[PDB]
Amino acid sequence: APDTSVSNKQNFSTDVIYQIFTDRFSDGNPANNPTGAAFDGSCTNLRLYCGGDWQGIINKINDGYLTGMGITAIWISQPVENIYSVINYSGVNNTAYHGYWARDFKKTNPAYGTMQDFKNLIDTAHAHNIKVIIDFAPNHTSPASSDDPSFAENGRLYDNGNLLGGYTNDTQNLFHHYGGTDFSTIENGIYKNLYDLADLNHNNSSVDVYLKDAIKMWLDLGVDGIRVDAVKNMPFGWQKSFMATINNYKPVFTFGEWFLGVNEISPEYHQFANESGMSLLDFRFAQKARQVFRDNTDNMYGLKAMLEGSEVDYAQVNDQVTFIDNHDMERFHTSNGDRRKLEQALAFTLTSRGVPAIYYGSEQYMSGGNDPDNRARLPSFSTTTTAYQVIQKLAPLRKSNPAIAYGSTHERWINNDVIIYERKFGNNVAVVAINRNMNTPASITGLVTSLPRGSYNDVLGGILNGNTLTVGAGGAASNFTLAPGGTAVWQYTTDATTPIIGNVGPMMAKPGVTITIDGRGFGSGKGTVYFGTTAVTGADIVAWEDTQIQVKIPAVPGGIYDIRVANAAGAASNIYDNFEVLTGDQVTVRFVINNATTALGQNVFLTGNVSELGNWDPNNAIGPMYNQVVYQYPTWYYDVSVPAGQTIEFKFLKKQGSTVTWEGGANRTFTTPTSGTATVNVNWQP
Amino acid sequence: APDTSVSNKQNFSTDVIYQIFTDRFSDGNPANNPTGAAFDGSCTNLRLYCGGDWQGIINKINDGYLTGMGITAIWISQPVENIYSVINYSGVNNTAYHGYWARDFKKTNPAYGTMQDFKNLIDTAHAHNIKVIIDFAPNHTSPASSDDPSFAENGRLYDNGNLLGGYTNDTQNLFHHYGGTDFSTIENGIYKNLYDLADLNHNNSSVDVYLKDAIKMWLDLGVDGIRVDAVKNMPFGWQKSFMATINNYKPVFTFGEWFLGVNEISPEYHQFANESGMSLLDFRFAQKARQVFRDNTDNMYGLKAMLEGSEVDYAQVNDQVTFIDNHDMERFHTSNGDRRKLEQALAFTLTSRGVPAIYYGSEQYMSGGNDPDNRARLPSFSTTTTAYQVIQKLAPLRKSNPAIAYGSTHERWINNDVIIYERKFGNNVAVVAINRNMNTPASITGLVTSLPRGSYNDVLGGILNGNTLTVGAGGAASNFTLAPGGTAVWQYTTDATTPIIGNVGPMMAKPGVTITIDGRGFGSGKGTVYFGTTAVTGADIVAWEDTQIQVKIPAVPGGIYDIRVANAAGAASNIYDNFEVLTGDQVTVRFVINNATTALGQNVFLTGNVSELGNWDPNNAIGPMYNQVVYQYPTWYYDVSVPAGQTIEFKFLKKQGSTVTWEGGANRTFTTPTSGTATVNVNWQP
Ligand SMILES: [Ca+2]
Ligand SMILES: [Ca+2]
Ligand SMILES: [Ca+2]
Ligand SMILES: [Ca+2]
Repeated sequence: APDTSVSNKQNFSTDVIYQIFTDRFSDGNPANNPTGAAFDGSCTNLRLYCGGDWQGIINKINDGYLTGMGITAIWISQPVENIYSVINYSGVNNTAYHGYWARDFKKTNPAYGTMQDFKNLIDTAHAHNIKVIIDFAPNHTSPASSDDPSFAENGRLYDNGNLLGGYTNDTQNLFHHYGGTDFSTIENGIYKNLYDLADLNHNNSSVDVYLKDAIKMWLDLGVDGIRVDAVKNMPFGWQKSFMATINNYKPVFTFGEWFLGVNEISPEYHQFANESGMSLLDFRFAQKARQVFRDNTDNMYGLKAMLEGSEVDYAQVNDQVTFIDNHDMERFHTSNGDRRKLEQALAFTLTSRGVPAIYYGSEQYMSGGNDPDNRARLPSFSTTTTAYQVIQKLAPLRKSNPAIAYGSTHERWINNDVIIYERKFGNNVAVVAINRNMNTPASITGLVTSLPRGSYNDVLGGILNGNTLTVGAGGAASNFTLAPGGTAVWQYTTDATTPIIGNVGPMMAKPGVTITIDGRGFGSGKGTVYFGTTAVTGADIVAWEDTQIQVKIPAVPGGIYDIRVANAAGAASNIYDNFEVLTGDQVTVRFVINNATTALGQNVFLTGNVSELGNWDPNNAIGPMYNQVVYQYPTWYYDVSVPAGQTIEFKFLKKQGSTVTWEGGANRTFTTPTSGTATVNVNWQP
Repeated sequence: APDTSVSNKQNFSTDVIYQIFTDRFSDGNPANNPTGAAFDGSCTNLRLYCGGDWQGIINKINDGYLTGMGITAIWISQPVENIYSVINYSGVNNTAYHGYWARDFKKTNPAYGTMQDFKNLIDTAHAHNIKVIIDFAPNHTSPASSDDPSFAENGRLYDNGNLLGGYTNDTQNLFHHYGGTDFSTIENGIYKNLYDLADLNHNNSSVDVYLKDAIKMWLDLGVDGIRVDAVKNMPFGWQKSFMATINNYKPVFTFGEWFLGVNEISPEYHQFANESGMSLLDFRFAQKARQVFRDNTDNMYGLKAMLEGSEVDYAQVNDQVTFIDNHDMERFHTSNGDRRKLEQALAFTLTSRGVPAIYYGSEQYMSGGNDPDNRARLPSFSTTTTAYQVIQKLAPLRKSNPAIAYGSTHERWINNDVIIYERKFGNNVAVVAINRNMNTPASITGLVTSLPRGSYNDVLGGILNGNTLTVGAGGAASNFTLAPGGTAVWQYTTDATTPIIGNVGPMMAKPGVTITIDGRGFGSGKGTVYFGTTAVTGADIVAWEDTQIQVKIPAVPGGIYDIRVANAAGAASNIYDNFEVLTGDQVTVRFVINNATTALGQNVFLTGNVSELGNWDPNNAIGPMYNQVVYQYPTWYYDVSVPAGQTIEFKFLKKQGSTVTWEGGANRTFTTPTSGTATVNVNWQP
């Protein structure tokens, strides 16, 4: 199938995502509305249910509101049954309208609809070439107090109607009982509770296989993507085994949320995007875009430095989901803010690298502060606002122009208030110019681009005061004045002759799984795919066409590989690196070591004989291990995804800067479980 | 040995070349000075001999003039015996002071010195870590008139004293007798005479073998590079077999001259640098730098465009020889012009990509218009000019900082008078900021860089009004003012842990010859070099160390290959592409096809069964063939380098853009000569 079909569940850079808070979009079925104190039909108390549901989304796909905008993916609230309690916090009544307070991960929330309504949503979205991403929040169930079992539903967890357990009298230890986080430490934020939400214990084997069984059910119902909540607050080792479960089963595009504040650049965040198996909501993009286009706290050089810097820091930049606001932020549009700011920031996001997500109601210029004020019911389904029109004009270009979908980003002209950049993939190019100064025109002189000679019409049709670009010989453009607030988009597409890989999905799986490689210039005839120097041809290539090949991962040793495609004539593509071949299916084992005394700046690490443990290399060793909440120093512990059903060999080590201290003695050995979890508890061998 | 060694004859990116017109530099021995009408000791007549010689260059290496400047390579006039005539040209006497009127390519020009003075120069140069490049002008011999055998020495050619022939009564056709070129076409400028110079006929086997034996004896005398003259005026097919002779014998850095005018970009120019086996004097760079830094006919956005554009148009941009003037241009410094322009431009060339060449006397602010005026005698050997100090401070950076010698180039801040660019290679960085406005300061706000946080002295020590850089978090620099005419250079070096390939020389050779791969992070233990998927290891790696590996080309099919290095631990480098492995030793064959009538822009091409002929791919066929000068349409002809001593199968084809019309019949066959040339004259087969 082409890279652009709705059947491509693995990669979304040709898509534009519309993020829907289901309750606040459209009430298509009033009979499923909550009653009593849980409901507010006027939606003036934004913490109660307003009545929006899956029938309401179906109605707006059908009548052309969503498809007229060029949206090709919908991202909806978590679909799982939530608690029914109306919780009064400080006088304010609160409900699970948002879908984050789960009680049964195997049933739907009846206010949004029945399992048949969910199937109908999948089927009419797909019939309209719209992909469906669901939230999934496996960190916790719902508000609970172990001291007061009468509060809310005591965080109880059910399994398709069957009670597994509650927070008070938790003898199975389905939950963590360490108190609440003060967010001081990543370890602290993982094993202690977020606010009052009952924290699931992923080291309990029943919780581990339940969550993994529940996600396969939703994959079986046909979802196309997963947004997982609170990625910074679950064990990274357990999340990599959860990603291995979905990738070795039915790989779909998965991304997480790790919040980043205004000038925060976090190494851990980048590491997570690069090694977890999932990508991330690009907060670095969103915060710098708001500084330059909304708040005016940085200028175009900051924007340039973020575009340039993030193409290198994210190993797979085309998998990051970009945005300019979402339910975790004040809406971009303010009351005293010029609407042209929002229209330019949406044109910047729609033509930039990654996977663009538009928060519902942006095209109707909704404003509002933080939660819950950024979640009002959307006020109009007007199809004639300028903002609706810029998305309608730009969002189809991600399917039609591979430079917008996959291309590199190159700044061609800049000053404090103007950036014009070029996106390029093979022979396909898009050029966009934006003047964020609403008062001053900009004189553009000396612009050169990769466009062939011609008179390019602005894809936005002058609605954001863009103009035609006249390109002469050698990509040189005739000089022009960019209007105050001006934004124009110019483009050119042709066939690629060379194989060029634009995106690969999934990026981590065991031998035998089918991977999807997307690009241009692969040719009609089946060629060769290289994982390192291993060539796979013939029957292992399950599908081959010009924009997409689907191929089975060969039986190579675990580790990370470069991928390269050679068309049938022997011409090879660019390298797409950092693919991780797993040793096999994964399980997460807690490693605990006692009496591992350390100096200031010295920490304990784990390494062993399988790629998942870094293949005996101290620079790739697992850790630093934790030592405050579940166990305390000199006991250190860590949850690690490791191959299932195998005897691994391993050793602990201490690292202080360049100095490695291996424990003495024979290598340790352990036979991992085939499913569930396990704990190894050992003592430092001098 | 390390990449920066004087023994690295293959790659010169770490070097600074000083271009010397031997006769206009230093007369170290007056006894070899020409007498009478041929000589002018005051050097006021710039067309006569002034006395400069090889002994004088030895004196300036020994008294510390050249070595104090930091120069590491010297490029001198053609060393070959020239004609002795004083030629008149409208009452203006002219001599061969410039070395361009060769008589015998196996002897020295005695005004420059003896074979023993030449060996002494090589040895004094190498003792003081200076490489020696010679001009080589194989296109012609000297001024000749076939009508008047008494003019000049009638272009006579000798072979080590034995007369081979002259231009009048050239019974063995040593020369072209087609009349003179009007430069209308590439073909016209190749086979007709340039001005009045007797044009050598490289299709003659005696001329062909003579020139290739002549170059090999200069390589045997120890020369480290070759600049070949009039590269646009000799057959590409003959020049490629010449390059293969050098590269399959004793590969040294060789580059040619193909003149480009202001704003002239020639695709045949780029094709030649990318496919001939030699690189080129970077006229594209030189012309744009003069427009920005001297003449003010473009600004910093044009410089940016040249810099970004040429990085993709030259397949190996690190092999191009950059400069701001030379013997074919008016001198950069203008009489009573601002010296700061010349010092700025020198600093720009010295820190940009490629191999920088400084024309002698630039550091003494020599001014002069076109030939002979751009070659007066150097007026001073002063070591304290600001221009001498700029070269002295910046030339060593190409040896010490690999970001200067091999790095990528990236604009970080720009407006029409200021550019600040970064060079980057691994974690080594250099950033240089140039304000070309001599009267206005510039406030640099928003400079983001890859420098580690810290303060950085200007390496020029403030001589061109530079300043200290304070880099804070994330490479963001504190606001500062760039003075009028301010140029500052700031750098950071650290050792590289992963292998990075910065340059490969030679780029075209048969199996079995040793190539030199230069870069950083290779490690001290042998690893692997891949030519495609063919891993070369062990005894085939002649030498390995962290900055340089020497390895023998494996016995792979002729074609072009990607090179990659994997160090002893398996971390692989970047790909260095476009390496050509030849099928074997090369001979030039002239292919002639008669009765090949074509349509509106339909042309005749050649392809066949060896890589040198495109391996039967019509998109890679040799041509369009020629049909004006040596043979006339519908007879077409071309001179093609092909593997020597083997049977080739070939066929002609016509291409109407995308339509290929092939000859009918069976494939043609020819067994190529082992040396010398051959001619295949055939008729079109339907
Ligand atoms: Ca409803
Ligand atoms: Ca948690
Ligand atoms: Ca002399
Ligand atoms: Ca010629």
